[PDB]
Amino acid sequence: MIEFDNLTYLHGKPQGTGLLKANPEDFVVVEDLGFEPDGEGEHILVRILKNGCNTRFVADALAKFLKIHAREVSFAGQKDKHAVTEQWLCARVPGKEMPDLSAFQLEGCQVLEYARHKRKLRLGALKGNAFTLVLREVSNRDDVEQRLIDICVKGVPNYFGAQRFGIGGSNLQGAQRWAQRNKRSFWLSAARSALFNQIVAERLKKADVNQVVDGDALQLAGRGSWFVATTEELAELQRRVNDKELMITAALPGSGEWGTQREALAFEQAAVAAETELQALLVREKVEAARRAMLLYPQQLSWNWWDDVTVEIRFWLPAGSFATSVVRELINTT
Repeated sequence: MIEFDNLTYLHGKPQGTGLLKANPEDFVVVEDLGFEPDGEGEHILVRILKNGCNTRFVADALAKFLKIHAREVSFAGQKDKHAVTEQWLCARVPGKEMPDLSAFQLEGCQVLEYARHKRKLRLGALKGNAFTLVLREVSNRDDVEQRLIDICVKGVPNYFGAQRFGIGGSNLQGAQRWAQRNKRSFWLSAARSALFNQIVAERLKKADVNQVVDGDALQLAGRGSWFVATTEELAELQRRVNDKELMITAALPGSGEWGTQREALAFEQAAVAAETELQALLVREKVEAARRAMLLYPQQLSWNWWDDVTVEIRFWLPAGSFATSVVRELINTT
């Protein structure tokens, strides 16, 4: 298996270093539901700024303040103390009164806004996240500037970041050992994600990383739907890919059809051909194969150098894409 650090670079490996997330204020994430609260219904959505604790800790304290059971507070995913997050929480409190959520106090947290909403927030349901990060001790400004320019144009690889593989690589290691419930889920997720990263690393070795081939699975920008390239539509499909209307995808292997056909499917199979044990694990466990865009086009990418060795970068990414995957193409952090 290709190691994370050896994953192919779109812009080539950076010619300089810096510091990411040196303090929580250098890494600010604003969650994006994709909608405004209904303004009615049995749930209270509450946007809380948090700095210095995890998502479960705040949700426990919100439960207690509302005098409801802990299970009645839900969110998108659990986020540690190492970044600043404006995170959405969701409390079931029947009726049509509004509790004074502005009087809820907890160290390092701020209640920002709240409103009723009809449906529960569930794990993984965000549209995306808007990031504000400060990269410090940047060794090569000229290199980072050019890379930012080139990212506007070409994007970055849409890799799963190191976080997906658990601390120390443990989730992938666990997958590899098992291929010979919370843990089960993390292991399967690591396995399929590692395979996706590998197929992208291989595809990036082609002369033209955005060349559409016959059988490719092309996804519409900004949603899940995808369809299969054919030879007679290729010049037209190529144009749409070049114009960032369509996204060439790579497999998340699993049971059923991976979704590519003909030459593209042969390529995806060959790219992970030695990984028969992880493939069989996923099939056995009925983890349906899926598609994921190969590239990532950070939205509203903006930046500002405060001096020759400090830059503040902003962008928005869809749910399931990583800020570290953008930063991997700017600076070396190992």
